[PDB]
Amino acid sequence: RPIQTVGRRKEAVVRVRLVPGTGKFDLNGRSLEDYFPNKVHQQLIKAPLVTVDRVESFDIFAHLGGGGPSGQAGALRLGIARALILVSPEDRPALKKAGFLTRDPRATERKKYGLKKARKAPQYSKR
Amino acid sequence: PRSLKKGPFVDEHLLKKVDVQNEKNTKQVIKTWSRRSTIIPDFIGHTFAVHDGRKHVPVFVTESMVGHKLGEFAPTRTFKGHI
Amino acid sequence: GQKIRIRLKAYDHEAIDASARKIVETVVRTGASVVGPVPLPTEKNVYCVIRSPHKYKDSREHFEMRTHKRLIDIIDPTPKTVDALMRIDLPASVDVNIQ
Amino acid sequence: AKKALVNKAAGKPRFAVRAYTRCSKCGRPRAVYRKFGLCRICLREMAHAGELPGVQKSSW
Amino acid sequence: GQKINPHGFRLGITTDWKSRWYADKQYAEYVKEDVAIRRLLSSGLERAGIADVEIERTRDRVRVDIHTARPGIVIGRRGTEADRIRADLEKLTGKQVQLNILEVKNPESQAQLVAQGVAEQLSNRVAFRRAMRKAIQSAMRQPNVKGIRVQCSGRLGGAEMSRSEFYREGRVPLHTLRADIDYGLYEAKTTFGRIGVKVWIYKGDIV
Amino acid sequence: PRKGPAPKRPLVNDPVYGSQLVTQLVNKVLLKGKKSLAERIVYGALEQARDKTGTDPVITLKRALDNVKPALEVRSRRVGGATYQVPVEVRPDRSTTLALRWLVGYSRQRREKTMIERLANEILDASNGLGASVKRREDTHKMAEANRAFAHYRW
Amino acid sequence: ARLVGVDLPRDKRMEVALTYIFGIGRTRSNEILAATGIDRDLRTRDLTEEQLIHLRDYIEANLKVEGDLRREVQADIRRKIEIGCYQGLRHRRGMPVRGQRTKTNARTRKGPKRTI
RNA sequence: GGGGACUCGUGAGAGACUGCCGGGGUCAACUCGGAGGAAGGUGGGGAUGACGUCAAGUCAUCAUGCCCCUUAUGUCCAGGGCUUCACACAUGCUACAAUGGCCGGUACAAAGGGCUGCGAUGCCGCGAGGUUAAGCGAAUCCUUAAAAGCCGGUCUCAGUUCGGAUCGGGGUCUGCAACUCGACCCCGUGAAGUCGGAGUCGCUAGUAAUCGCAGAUCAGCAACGCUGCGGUGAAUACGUUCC
Ligand SMILES: [Mg+2]
Ligand SMILES: [Mg+2]
Ligand SMILES: [Mg+2]
Ligand SMILES: [Mg+2]
Ligand SMILES: [Mg+2]
Ligand SMILES: [Mg+2]
Ligand SMILES: [Mg+2]
Ligand SMILES: [Mg+2]
Ligand SMILES: [Mg+2]
Ligand SMILES: [Mg+2]
Ligand SMILES: [Mg+2]
Ligand SMILES: [Mg+2]
Ligand SMILES: [Mg+2]
Ligand SMILES: [Mg+2]
Ligand SMILES: [Mg+2]
Ligand SMILES: [Mg+2]
Ligand SMILES: [Mg+2]
Ligand SMILES: [Mg+2]
Ligand SMILES: [Zn+2]
Repeated sequence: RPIQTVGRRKEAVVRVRLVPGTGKFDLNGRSLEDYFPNKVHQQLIKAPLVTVDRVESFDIFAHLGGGGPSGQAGALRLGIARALILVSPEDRPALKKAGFLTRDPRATERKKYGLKKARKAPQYSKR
Repeated sequence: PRSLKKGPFVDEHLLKKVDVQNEKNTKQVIKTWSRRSTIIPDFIGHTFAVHDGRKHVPVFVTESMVGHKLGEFAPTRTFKGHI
Repeated sequence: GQKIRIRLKAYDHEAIDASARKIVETVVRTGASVVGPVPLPTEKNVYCVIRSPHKYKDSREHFEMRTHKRLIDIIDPTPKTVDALMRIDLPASVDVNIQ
Repeated sequence: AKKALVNKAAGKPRFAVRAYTRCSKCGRPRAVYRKFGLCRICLREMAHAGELPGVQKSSW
Repeated sequence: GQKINPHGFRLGITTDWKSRWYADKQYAEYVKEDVAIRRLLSSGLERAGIADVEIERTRDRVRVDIHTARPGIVIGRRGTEADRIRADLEKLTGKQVQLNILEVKNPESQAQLVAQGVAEQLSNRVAFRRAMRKAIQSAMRQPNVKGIRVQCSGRLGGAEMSRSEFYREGRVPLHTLRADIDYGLYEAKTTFGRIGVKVWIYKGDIV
Repeated sequence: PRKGPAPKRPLVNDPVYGSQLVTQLVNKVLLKGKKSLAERIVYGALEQARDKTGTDPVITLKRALDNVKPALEVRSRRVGGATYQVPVEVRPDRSTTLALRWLVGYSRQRREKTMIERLANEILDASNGLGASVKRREDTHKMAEANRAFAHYRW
Repeated sequence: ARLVGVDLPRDKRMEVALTYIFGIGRTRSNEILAATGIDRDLRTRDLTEEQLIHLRDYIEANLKVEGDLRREVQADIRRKIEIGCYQGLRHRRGMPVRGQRTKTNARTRKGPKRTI
């Protein structure tokens, strides 16, 4: 039984599948630079891999659903970081201080009546 | 009538008033209230009296009113100037 | 197999399942087989009305309508329970859509 | 509202797109819902009483 | 005017609905005659003191439940009034209405009756302090009430300035949601206009 | 504000140039949430900052910032019928912020065609002490040296 | 160049240069530059002399360009004024002919403010 | 076919309480930090508006005291007006461009409505649409193709390939009927405007800023308004002298 976990950031929810190997991110089939074409997203994907010191190994491929291209990228970070706990339960405090285990509970604040955004008020005009 | 499928709509109670007089060469005046009607070239020869709210403003369909409605000839708002 | 596919729509939680898991689930002792409750997504209308009867547009209140269509119940066609489920009494709060 | 117009707004009119919808309870011609048949006022008094089912106060 | 209807703030949490059916296509025509029934059980039975009217319906079998303090007044001369309006319920909905008239266990511990008996005493010109102070002490006797608040407003005593004063005993928490707050509004007819009575009873905590 | 000092947000390093100053630079070019267009300008204005110097573009930027970091800015206050500006000493983390908007803020209103080189022609000149961004750090100083008499109003 | 008395400018592509004729916009220009073979990248400073001659008879056999196209517009206004329609009692006064809001806006048919 | 593994749907429960450790504090309240933890001190938003003020607002939701009309201030109609403009204010939307316009490629949503309907698919139309008819009271099926973004070209700083106002011309749709007075489409036109005077407004984090999508009314719509949803995603907070 290989190890699979789940990560979710904004409303994007991902399902990472962990396979040992050579480091080939075949996300939804196609590769990492195919639909994550921004270098700043590509840092935060493999950002937990430089703390476990296996940036080369673990050729993973995952499922990407919901959200948008930074929520989908940010959800994949937690899914890696959860996966490197089940496959090695001895680098817990390496990734605890890195802040990659925390789900970062930040969603969109709802829009309110009278206001025109979550907190934007319309004009005041005292006469 | 704005669409070309269903043809040019003109109210029936004025079509019968113009057809009864066009056959025997008779050009009377016609009191009407149908501003929505369109000019057919069937009644080029005679005049009308279209409503606006006060009183039936007379109009004589001459040669080139056709295509336009009757109600474009009664302005229904007076406005002779702020000063 | 289990060709009877019945639908359950109510207006509240804990009146559609307690009125099915001990009422519309009672087929399993009467010579047939079930699958159990299958929960479906709650549809949720939203109405927003102005509180005042005049002039105060920036003061509203929100009402919803939670239609808990749930519990796909799939039972085995035993010929003594084809019509006996119509003999099963269900309260006013739940509708059933056997057909 | 004006009771000649509450009675006229339920019969059969000429030119059947001319027909409109009033409230059932009161008679407002404006702000009438179609899933309740009520207006925005009468819906609000009846929803707090419990007098029409499924509707309660929402807070998401 | 600032305080929301306490049966609405608690609807589904503590108190329960007072009409039971389901509909999707005919949800509108049911409400259009659900309030045509509630116009028939206000004028014609007001001497009997209706507490509340419950109306449910199970596939063209409509069941009116109705509570009152004097059950024999709704019944009549042994089945001359309980079936008088049953002949009137059915010629308005076209079905087989089973008007199951019920009773009230304490009409001095339930609003819309305490809120109505104060209004009859205002309607026959007793002093409104005396009408309020009976209901406050006629409700704090029972073992389930822990507080009561009665609030009257309008041209009281045949005055000219409309004013609004309340009385209160016990504890009546209008913000707590685990507390059942019965509530009743009734509108007294007087020779100068109207006086509205609002009565809030607190029975305790539910869980 | 009025209760206490607010917490501060951290920053993530840029992958192309490992430096805190680079992502802090891309973050202030950013209008309208279009973040990757703001990194398609700062990268294009550092990569064009080696086509005509040949040196490393981070080292060019650490010194063009050091020619626009102030250390003494001035800050209005009213006493009587005259209001007069009081010079104050600048904390270090505020200094890098004023410096960096003095780069981007004057670069919008130069005379080239595109923003790819307008930011480049200002990182270039400020590394040698030439541009309008360096003009302000002395006018920030010279306005605050010509008012050293009011230096005893630190609030 | 010079297509029909209209003075095509220089150093500008034919996708935009034919638009300066009164009667050719961005769509009719794309079908003048397809029926006569001329591509949508050809600058005007290197136009072949007979290639303009192909360009000046597809227009003068199908389209309507100015000289009489200005005469198409203002004579169609001139008819509405004299028939006595309300829309011709609207060109007499510099007011909007299509039922636009004349309370706060409508400076274009009128002119800028004068504050009397 | 098939699977109970991962999501997701929704039922019942565990969880965060200064509960444990080190400082300060009357052996108080509490406060400043650490451990463990998805989350830390009210975890982040919604619901909830005390006694009362303003003779606040509505007799036009409704209810109602008293006065008033009762061959008319009742009531049924057709047209007309609520949309008129020498001008003032107010809330918005699109803009004045290169962090852009126009073309060809190509990705990632959420929450919602649908039997008086929604219209896949195919055929026709430059286009709005027209026409056939498959599936579906819907986690089925339709609405659906998200737009910014990303990769290429092109215009090269001009009242313009910016801007889309006004006005000619020809059509489509709903409806008895689109003239006063509807929305959408196509063709030509090509207005004012080059970041706005004294003054003033909103926002402390998934926030402002920008980008679309859907709903309620509705035959169709003046839907840029309102109620909601997500996509992308900032800068700063020294401090309480001043307003
Ligand atoms: Mg508003
Ligand atoms: Mg948002
Ligand atoms: Mg205001
Ligand atoms: Mg209508
Ligand atoms: Mg509270
Ligand atoms: Mg007043
Ligand atoms: Mg008033
Ligand atoms: Mg009256
Ligand atoms: Mg009329
Ligand atoms: Mg108006
Ligand atoms: Mg310019
Ligand atoms: Mg344009
Ligand atoms: Mg494109
Ligand atoms: Mg085609
Ligand atoms: Mg590009
Ligand atoms: Mg100008
Ligand atoms: Mg705040
Ligand atoms: Mg609509
Ligand atoms: Zn109503």
